[PDB]
Amino acid sequence: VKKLINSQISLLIGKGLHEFDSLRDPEVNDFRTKMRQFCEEAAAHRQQLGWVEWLQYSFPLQLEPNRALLVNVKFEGSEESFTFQVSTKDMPLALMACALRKKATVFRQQPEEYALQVNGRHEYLYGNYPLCHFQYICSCLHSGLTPHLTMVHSSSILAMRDEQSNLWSLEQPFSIELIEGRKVNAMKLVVQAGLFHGNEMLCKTVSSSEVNVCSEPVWKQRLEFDISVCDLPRMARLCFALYAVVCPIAWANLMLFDYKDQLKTGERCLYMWPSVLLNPAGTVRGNPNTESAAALVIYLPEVAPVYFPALEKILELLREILEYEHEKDLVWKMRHEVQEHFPEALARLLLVTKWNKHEDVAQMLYLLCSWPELPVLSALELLDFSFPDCYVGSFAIKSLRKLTDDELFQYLLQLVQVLKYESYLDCELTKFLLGRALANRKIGHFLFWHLRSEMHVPSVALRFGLIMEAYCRGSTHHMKVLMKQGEALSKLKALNDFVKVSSQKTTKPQTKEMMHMCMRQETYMEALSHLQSPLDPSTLLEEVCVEQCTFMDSKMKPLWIMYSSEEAGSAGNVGIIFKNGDDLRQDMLTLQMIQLMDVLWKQEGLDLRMTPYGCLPTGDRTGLIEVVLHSDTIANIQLNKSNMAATAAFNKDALLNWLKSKNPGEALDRAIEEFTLSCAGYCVATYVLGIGDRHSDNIMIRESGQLFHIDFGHFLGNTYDFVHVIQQGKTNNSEKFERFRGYCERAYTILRRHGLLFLHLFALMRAAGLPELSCSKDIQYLKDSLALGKTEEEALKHFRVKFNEALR
Ligand SMILES: N#Cc1c(N)nc(N)nc1N[C@H](c1nc2c(F)ccc(Cl)c2c(=O)n1-c1cccnc1)C1CC1
Repeated sequence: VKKLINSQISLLIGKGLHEFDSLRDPEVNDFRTKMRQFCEEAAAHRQQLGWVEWLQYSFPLQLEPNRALLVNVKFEGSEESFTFQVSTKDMPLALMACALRKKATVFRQQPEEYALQVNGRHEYLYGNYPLCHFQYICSCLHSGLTPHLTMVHSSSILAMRDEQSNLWSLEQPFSIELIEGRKVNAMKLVVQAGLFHGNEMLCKTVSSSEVNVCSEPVWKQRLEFDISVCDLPRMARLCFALYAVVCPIAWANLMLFDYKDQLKTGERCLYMWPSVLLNPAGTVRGNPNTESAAALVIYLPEVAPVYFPALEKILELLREILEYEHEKDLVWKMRHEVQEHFPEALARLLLVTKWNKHEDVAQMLYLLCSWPELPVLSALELLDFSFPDCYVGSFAIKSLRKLTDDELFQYLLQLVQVLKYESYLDCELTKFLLGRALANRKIGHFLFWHLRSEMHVPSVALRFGLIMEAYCRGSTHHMKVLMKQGEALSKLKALNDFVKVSSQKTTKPQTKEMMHMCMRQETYMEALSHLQSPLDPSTLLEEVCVEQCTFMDSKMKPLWIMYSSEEAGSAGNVGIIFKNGDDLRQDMLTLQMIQLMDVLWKQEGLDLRMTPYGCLPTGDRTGLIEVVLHSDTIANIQLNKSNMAATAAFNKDALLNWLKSKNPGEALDRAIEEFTLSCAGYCVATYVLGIGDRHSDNIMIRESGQLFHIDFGHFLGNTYDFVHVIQQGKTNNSEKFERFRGYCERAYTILRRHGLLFLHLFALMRAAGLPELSCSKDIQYLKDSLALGKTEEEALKHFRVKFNEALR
């Protein structure tokens, strides 16, 4: 009956749905019911979409941020093809018109009823864009390859759609009773408790009295906080810290209001988390491992049945140079003038608001409702934990509904990490991400994997697991599509684990050939084959080419899997790298910013030929990396293999000879250009992000000439082989070196004008717990490298010195 789906979901998300049931939590069950109908209604909307509107859902256009061109078009039934000549100028419609003209004038006698599919890929060319704005065409024009498209009728598209369906009174001081506990340590135990409105204290913390090490201690000590109960904001969370003293032990937080605005009472057991001193950013749900978690019971006094006031009761109630408390007063001040004439300074007004005073809040929340929507940029800042308030969040999400699916896609990683700053399961952000994920399958694809990859993490396991379940209710088909991806990753791990065992007992060629025998098994063939790339859902992974597969002799023995597509031709020759043992989250992040840099640069006419390859964690220290084909490490090139076309008299020539071998005579001129531009781009990206530990074996170069970085283990601060290529070999070519210096400088200014975009995004990534990005000013390096507390003309003066430092 309907049980297969629930089992499929359980397997997919990696946790039984019976486990959600076993909680007997009304919040959990109200989420699973509210979001289910939400996701089900979204699925109903989908099946009504026009066949073009449905293409947008399943196959979102992948675009770029006079010139003739060779196309190859074939139809569905017959494998017969036609080769036209169109311009990069032309729309897809004019091409489809040509497709019909040649078809009719050979079969013997309407473009609007068709869509061009990219052969052997989950991509479609449509809309009123010139062909060169499509990234498949732009790719073909960069490799000299010929686009191979396919005329698909609207009738068979509709067949796909159908195939893929289914009280201000309480003035007393706030108090709690610290009863007993159960711990482990050598001394004296003590309980520090603090009230927080996010990253700020509502009042000063209070500690318990010292109670000794052995036990199972007890206090029964009533803790009174310097704040009244009618002044606790809606997002008041009480944060307990426990440590030994003559040594940290455990911490735990919780909201002083339940998920229905009711004031918390009376007794609650707090299963604490290990520590490292208070941690308000931490989760407000207990350590799931009750079997071994240090516990802390407390008592919240009754005070009557008190809810938090509804919104309709909150109804009640020079500067400029600032853009100190006397200053803070001079930005609390004319509250109304900010809204009236400085709407985009809301964030600075929201943190001068006295959140420990219900009136200063109600007056702030009054302005917020009449507040005009802000740009996407300002909204990304309001999402941070330093704006924890209930209504500030909704205002931020309200100002992100104008996000384009390509904008949302660029930021989706950060929006997902913010989910950890939440206090309740049902939020505006979750409802927003699910809504967008269900309207764009590409968003939904990466929403799923970003959540699935962290299901091994106890603190987010419940939330992320529930979000995915909800999403699955909204797409029965993608779940099955994602199941196939999971099943492939499952065998990739088993294969990798075997390769780890085998290479310890024997050598590479024996393990490689026995690796191949493992892959040749039916269960492995019918699992690694015919799936959408988790790295890129539009990229299809059809036939696994076992003979071409292998592994690296690193310590983690990462796998090298190649594919081929009996349709896509050369576009179907693609590979993926399976890695198990390392954390690939920071690598994905760096590649997300380099991609952004590439977009920002491209959105001003600067194409530095960057290679932002795919990187996706899929599980615990498990992820995938897109193979950049036709490339090689500088190490292997400068190694200077004997009697090979890079045979050089000097080490300085090993690279330029390698290019000359791959780029004959006149084709070289463009290879030097690809190199110079890609070099400049990654020099800047390296500098801005502070990517360290660079050397000949983590820098790679494409046969096109494009150089690109790999292996991003450390960032944010934690040679005349390029100059020789850039200068064409000539010892003195200032004109060709100054143009490189030119590329770098302009590439740096463009990022500075968008420095706040990178800033806010990294501030949201603090929620990831990346070792290299966790301190509340690890982001300092980024502000320095970008010189953001400063203007352009002289930032390109400071940028100069370091360029001259790196030059010598
Ligand atoms: N990251 C990355 C990345 C990437 N996206 N695309 C390519 N093409 N290579 C990349 N990394 C290279 C690389 N990585 C591998 C891997 F990870 C797993 C399995 C294998 Cl069997 C290899 C492999 O053979 N190489 C390699 C070495 C020497 C020459 N050419 C390739 C650099 C590390 C040696």
